[PDB]
Amino acid sequence: MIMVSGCQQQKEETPFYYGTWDEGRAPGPTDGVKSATVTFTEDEVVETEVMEGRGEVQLPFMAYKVISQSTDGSIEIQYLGPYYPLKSTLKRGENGTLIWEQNGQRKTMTRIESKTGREEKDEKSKSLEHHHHHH
Repeated sequence: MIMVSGCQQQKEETPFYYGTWDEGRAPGPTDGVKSATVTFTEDEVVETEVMEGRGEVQLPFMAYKVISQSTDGSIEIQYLGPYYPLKSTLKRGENGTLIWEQNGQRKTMTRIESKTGREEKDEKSKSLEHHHHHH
């Protein structure tokens, strides 16, 4: 018998960075939210942190521009807003993850399974905050 080979290529776009990623590490102080998820939108990035008693809370969306890009390898982007001059690096990871590098820190993000062919709208919440989950 034989194993039927086949690979082809997708003409439909598949951006490896697009989606929702889990930053579900260990929590911190009052401003150290239990978990976080990052949502990548069209030209804006939306951060979400899951707060005890509040649930998922979406932060003010940050605009980004693509400086350099690959079809599937690494991506170089720069933010817009109060934190615009600091660019970030993105790379593909193992299993199906995204490697987010910022400030010299290397973060491995896992992709959550959602929007699998279903409209999922963002939420808008204005929070007066200075929360900083950090190492």
